[PDB]
Amino acid sequence: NSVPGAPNRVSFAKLREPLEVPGLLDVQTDSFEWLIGSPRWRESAAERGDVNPVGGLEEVLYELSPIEDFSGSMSLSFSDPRFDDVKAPVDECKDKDMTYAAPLFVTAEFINNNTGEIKSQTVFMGDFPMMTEKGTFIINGTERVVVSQLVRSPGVYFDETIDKSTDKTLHSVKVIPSRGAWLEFDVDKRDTVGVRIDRKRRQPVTVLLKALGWTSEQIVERFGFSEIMRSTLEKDNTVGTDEALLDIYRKLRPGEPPTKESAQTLLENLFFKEKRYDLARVGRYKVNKKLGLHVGEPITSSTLTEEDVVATIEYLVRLHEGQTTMTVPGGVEVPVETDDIDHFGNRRLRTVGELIQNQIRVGMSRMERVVRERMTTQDVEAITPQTLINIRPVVAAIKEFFGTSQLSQFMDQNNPLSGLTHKRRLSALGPGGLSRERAGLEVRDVHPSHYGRMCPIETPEGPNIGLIGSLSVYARVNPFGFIETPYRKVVDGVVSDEIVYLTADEEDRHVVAQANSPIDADGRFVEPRVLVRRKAGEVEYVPSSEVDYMDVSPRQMVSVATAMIPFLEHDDANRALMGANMQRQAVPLVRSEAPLVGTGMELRAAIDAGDVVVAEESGVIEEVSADYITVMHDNGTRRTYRMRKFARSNHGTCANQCPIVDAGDRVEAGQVIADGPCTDDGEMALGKNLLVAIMPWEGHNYEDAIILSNRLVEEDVLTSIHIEEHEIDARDTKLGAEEITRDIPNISDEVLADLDERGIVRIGAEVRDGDILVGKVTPKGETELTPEERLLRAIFGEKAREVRDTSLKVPHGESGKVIGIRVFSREDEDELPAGVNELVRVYVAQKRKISDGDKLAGRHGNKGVIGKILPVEDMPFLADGTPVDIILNTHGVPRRMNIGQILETHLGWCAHSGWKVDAAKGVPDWAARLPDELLEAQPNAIVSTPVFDGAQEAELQGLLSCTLPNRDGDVLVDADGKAMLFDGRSGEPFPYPVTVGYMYIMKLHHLVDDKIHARSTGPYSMITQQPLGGKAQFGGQRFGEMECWAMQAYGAAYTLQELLTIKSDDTVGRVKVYEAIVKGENIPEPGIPESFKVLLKELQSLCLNVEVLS
Amino acid sequence: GAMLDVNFFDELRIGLATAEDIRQWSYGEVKKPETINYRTLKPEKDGLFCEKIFGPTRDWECYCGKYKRVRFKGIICERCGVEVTRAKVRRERMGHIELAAPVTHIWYFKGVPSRLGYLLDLAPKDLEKIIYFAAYVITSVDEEMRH
Amino acid sequence: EEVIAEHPVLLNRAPTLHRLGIQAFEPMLVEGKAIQLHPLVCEAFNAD
Amino acid sequence: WLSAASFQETTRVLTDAAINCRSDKLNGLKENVIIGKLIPAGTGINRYR
Amino acid sequence: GEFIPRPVKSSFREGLTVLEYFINTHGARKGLADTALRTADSGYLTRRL
Amino acid sequence: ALKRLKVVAAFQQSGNSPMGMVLDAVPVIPPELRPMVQLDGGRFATSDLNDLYRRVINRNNRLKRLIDLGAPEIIVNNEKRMLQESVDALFDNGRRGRPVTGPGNRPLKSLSDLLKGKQGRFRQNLLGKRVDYSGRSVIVVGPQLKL
DNA sequence: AACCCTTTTATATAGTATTTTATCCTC
DNA sequence: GAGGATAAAATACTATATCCTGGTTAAAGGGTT
RNA sequence: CCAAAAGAAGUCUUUCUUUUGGUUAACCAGGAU
Ligand SMILES: [Mg+2]
Ligand SMILES: [Zn+2]
Repeated sequence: NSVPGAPNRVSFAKLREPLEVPGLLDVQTDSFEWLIGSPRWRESAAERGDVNPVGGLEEVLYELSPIEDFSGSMSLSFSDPRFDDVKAPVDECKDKDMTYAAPLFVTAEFINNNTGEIKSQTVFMGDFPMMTEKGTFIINGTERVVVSQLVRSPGVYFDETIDKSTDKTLHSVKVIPSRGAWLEFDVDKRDTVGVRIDRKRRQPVTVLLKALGWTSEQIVERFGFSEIMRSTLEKDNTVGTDEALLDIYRKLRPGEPPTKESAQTLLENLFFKEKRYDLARVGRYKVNKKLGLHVGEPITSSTLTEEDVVATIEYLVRLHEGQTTMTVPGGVEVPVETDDIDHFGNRRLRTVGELIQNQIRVGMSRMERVVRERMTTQDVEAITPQTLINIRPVVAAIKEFFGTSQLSQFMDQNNPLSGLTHKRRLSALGPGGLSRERAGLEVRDVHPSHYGRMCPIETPEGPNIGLIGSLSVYARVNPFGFIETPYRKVVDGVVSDEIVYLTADEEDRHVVAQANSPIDADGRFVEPRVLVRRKAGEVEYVPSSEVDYMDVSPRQMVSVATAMIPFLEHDDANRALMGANMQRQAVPLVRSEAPLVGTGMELRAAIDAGDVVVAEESGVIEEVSADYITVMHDNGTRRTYRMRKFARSNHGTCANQCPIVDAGDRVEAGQVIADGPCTDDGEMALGKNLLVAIMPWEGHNYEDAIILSNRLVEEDVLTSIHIEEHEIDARDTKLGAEEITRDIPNISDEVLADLDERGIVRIGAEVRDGDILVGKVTPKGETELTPEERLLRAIFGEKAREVRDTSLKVPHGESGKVIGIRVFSREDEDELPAGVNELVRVYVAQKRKISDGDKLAGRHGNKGVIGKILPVEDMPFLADGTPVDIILNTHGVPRRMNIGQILETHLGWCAHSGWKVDAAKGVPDWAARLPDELLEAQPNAIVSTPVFDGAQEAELQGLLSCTLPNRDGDVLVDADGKAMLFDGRSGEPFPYPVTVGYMYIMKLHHLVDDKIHARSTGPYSMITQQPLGGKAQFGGQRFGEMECWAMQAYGAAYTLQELLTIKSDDTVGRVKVYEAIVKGENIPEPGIPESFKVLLKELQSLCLNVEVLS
Repeated sequence: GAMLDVNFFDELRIGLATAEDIRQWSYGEVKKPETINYRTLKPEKDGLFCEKIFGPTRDWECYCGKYKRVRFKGIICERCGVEVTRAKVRRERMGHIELAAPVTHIWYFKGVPSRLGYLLDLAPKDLEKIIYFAAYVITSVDEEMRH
Repeated sequence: EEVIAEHPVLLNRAPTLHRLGIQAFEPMLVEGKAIQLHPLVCEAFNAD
Repeated sequence: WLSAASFQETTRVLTDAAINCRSDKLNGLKENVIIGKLIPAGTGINRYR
Repeated sequence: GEFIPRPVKSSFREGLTVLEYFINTHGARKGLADTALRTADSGYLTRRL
Repeated sequence: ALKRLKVVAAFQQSGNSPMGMVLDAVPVIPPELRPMVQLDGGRFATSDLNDLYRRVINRNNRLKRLIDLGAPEIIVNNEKRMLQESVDALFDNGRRGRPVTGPGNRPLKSLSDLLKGKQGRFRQNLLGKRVDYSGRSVIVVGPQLKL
């Protein structure tokens, strides 16, 4: 609606949306440009948090400096991080295997505290990787993505449990810091508030309380209101700061010398010092908020203070007593309650910037350690900042982050939606998070605080279910990492347009209504009773006077992938989850087609995915070609956009781009100027519209199978292009001189026909499995000083000619044209990894059609492999002779509760034939609220039904009742939506009408060509002589432990013996059985498997005398 | 009983292995932390891949190459010491390392219940102190001379 | 086609929960790359 | 001890068997499968074999 | 596990509202996670038996 | 006493002696079961047991040299302790103390780890195997077939 | 200026089994 | 008041279905040749 | 057990003789039923 050039897609939406969807990649870009401190982020923070704008690098450096020795006679400080221009643009970085990064310079200043001689320098701090405009990093040529992590916020967490013996409540607290020790108070069977400092052992709270310097009289003066505390104090045991300190010291130190002052050195070092204990800003904020401590003042320091600990103890005791509100001196009163660790006010988000910040922090920590170790050894009055700065740890940390982390993953580039969804992912598992095989069912559930902040539908189906989710459409992240949502605030029953962003707690306090509520054109609800959400997520009917807020719209709780399923409210959650997860597996097809019935989210997702070319500035087109577009801006300047033609993606698909503008058209800023892999004029198009019938047919569409027409193969409707990449390199080696050449030993000429004058195959030459792509030979080694031979090489001049052809061969089960050859070389001063002289890369392309066993799917979780592909003549055809394209089985629809597809089918037909509502004498009742411009549509019209505000059943029925004829005065589909089909195979009409329509089906990336495999004999493993595994080598199918029980149950002993002896690892039985088969003899008897002898040797290697008797 | 096994099989007895049995299995001693020479791609001598200890790396060939034919069999080269035979013997011949000081077996010490402790009636803590050189132990005391 | 006549072949689908997860069938050549399974054994294999 | 070692707790089973010097008679279905013999069930028993 | 007293009052033919769909997702995900854990446990139990 | 009598009677009834718990020689598995293979570019792929054997042999040779050369008892005890730890890491890595890690800060596989777990010898290689004359593929519906 | 050696706190529970240790009972 | 006996807690070890594919496999310092 | 080279015979392309050469693992991640 706002894009300059967009297709006109009419919508059934009734409501109006006050807020336009934000930038879908804002999370990544706005969390990175904070790390570097760009001017754009500074401006954004100015209109919000101008009090203290400081980037991540500034924070790390100013937490690091000053670096001083023990004597305090010299200091080193850092300041003013600075970035230069990127070394090379994105395309060159991706082409030449160059990481995309920019130089980093900082100002290192050294000051001598006994001479006043200052030495300032600009020190180079390494090459810092930079984020592209699409939210991806480019590391070693590959495009990687850093995932956001859901972690538990640091702070104080109270909780309650029940004891088996006492049968009474037991309360506990825990102060979990960021990079610090833990102190856990609690209350057990006999009333004894007990600390567990640093998870060592229980003690009375009085010991710690006194160690801080509190008199027993003071202890009973303040905490003298709980029987628990009075009992603990009156029976504590010891008294005196030194005595309690010594007790704590014994508890902490493992029988170390009981030095009194060491007690302080530990007590203050572990908690109150600002080097080993940190709460960060989020931790301090949460602690202050929970305990109602100093609020007016802002953050000034983050380290535990005695006031916080004593307030925590008071909070715990009062919670155990039964009170419901507390006030601490010098602070506001706060309610007394337990805390839930699954609440979204307690689960914060570490984004791409805050994750890089931690690695830079550890790198700077190692640099500081090296600096303060080198400070003393290097002579004084000879020290300059350049000398002490060891940069290797920092670059090592930055380099090991983006190669060996579970939060930095290869971008999923199956299609634009795959990448777009990958960038907006929140993973609960990773370094610092839970594990996939250790998490219970209480963390995989959907908390009622996720509404609008994380989609409840989209999530993995396997064992990751609940641990990985996707950020909702309108959600953002505030500075502390807590996700927010926009709400439209209602004042005195008047629904204003003041959008306010709230987090989980604020939403908890207030009452929130629904977006799809009867607004009466003046911001006033029609009826007083409207569904609302109360504090704990309870749903109730409240009179329309207590409501505080409303949702900005429906479609606020769903993510990008789930917002593209039409008629979502008619599908069950189980099927909607599958339908959403299967839209990111669809393969890009050669020719794309946008759906007839969508949801209006396709355009925005396509534009924000970044797979299209958008006119940067308005102008007029000068030249258009399949390779480039030239745009003449209004003021002289001309800009040329290049196209990605047949480029491979991370998952082996095609990445075509084609212009959609003419040589005379005038473009406008923000307009789409070139399509992408899965786009049709700027809108996402993952599949095709097919004419579908819903009948069972001869049992070929039995048990989730599908039947297709042969037309879809003849017309290349579902054809796709796949590209494979092969690499080989030349390396020095100690022997030296690895060469790429045609001269290969033991190779004839018929197998060297395609190779060109210097090895590599020719472009356009079709290859088969086993062929050679790059000829390469390496030294045979085995340098042997044979008298006659060696004396000839030395003086006579005989050459070595020791070669071993380690050529590049196309692996098993591959073929296709060679479309691209990219050859590097050390001669042309190309940048290669050390010790590599040459690098050759060959691309092989295949064009795959749809075939039996290929996996298809719709948008409603209706998957299924292709059972059969019938010829065009023997398919059910309409009265006018039109065959149907696909047949789906009836029995799967009503049982799985995804009736939405049927609705889509119906609407598809009305979108295909076109309709015209006859408002001759008043518009019909059912079309009373149907937006004008929908009272008539032309054939092949494109409509849209937003996810939770769309076409009603009455409107669908009405539209079905009035629809245009095809060519003559024939209406093929009646008012019920069903048409009379003819049996194309026997000729007789089917006795009853069938449901026909148009459905949008996609082609999943689970093709049979990659699944089929067979083996008779082949490679065998080395340690144990069992066959290999996998299709690439050859390998055999595993005959596991569970398949052996079935054979034993059958009683088949000989089959099991032959399977486990002469088919897997009887080294002589294999050859003997092969010879017996080829010679027609009887199969011989098995021997002993080799793995048993390997086991005996392994047991003997453990000093166990395993012997076999007789 | 059967050594390499021809598949007539009565029992599979297991037991502890004494140093004498360990030296009986071994065909030689490994006394050098060398694996392969990366200039001729041939195993080092007295290393973890020594051809004299574990056998030839190629069918019917010795280290010095004085013998390369099938006619030579079961004869140990007097120069290199490698026995001329098939290469599969490299899957069957074991070595041994002669420790300069005794060492305990972890299975019988760390594993719960500590079976060295039950045999000697020592708690795991003190036993761990003794074997890792953190405390002394009185291995004998003479009562006749005592009083 | 002369060789495979009356030569059984064992078909198996994992997980093999029970005995009838492995069954012997007489093979017959077909066009395509997918194995064709009789509809009445799907309950035994538990194979949709 | 072979079947027990292959079921669970390989280390504990192996160490206690070594201490006890246990001898295995190879009479179970699992042991015969491990050592590559004909299981004593169904078609592998003497009556039919 | 306790019932929501609301309750959901629309059939999937008419189409649920936003809140009803949200409160349905609870049971949906509970069932899926239960299924996964159940298949794992059944495999282990059969192995022991 | 009941717990102790188990091991005591175990060592009493049989002719074996408990002395097998304390080692004097360490056996070395044949090379073919811990192979190192050539990856193109002059690279080698070790078996992860060569590292542990080299760690044992280095300490053993160092201790032997320090004993023959003569040295104070403290250094000899330290070397013997490190040899004990090296042998323990060889037989069962990580059971006591910090696991010995190779490149990438990943623990090494000891001899015990070859037999324990779902990926151990017993369960993975002896009870189940990969076999010849096998294929796999996607299944479709065959309504025209006989049962 | 290039080899050889060396070395580098948490989202889990559930079940059982053995060693402290801490306190209570008995003489 | 001292010693033995029994609860308690405190740690130590074991286990958690099947199958497939794709990306990596060290650097830094000291001593020596 | 395969590949390359040379020699002989015949067939118009197979056989015989001699020489040379001639397979991995472990982790992490992502999917499927
Ligand atoms: Mg299935
Ligand atoms: Zn020799």
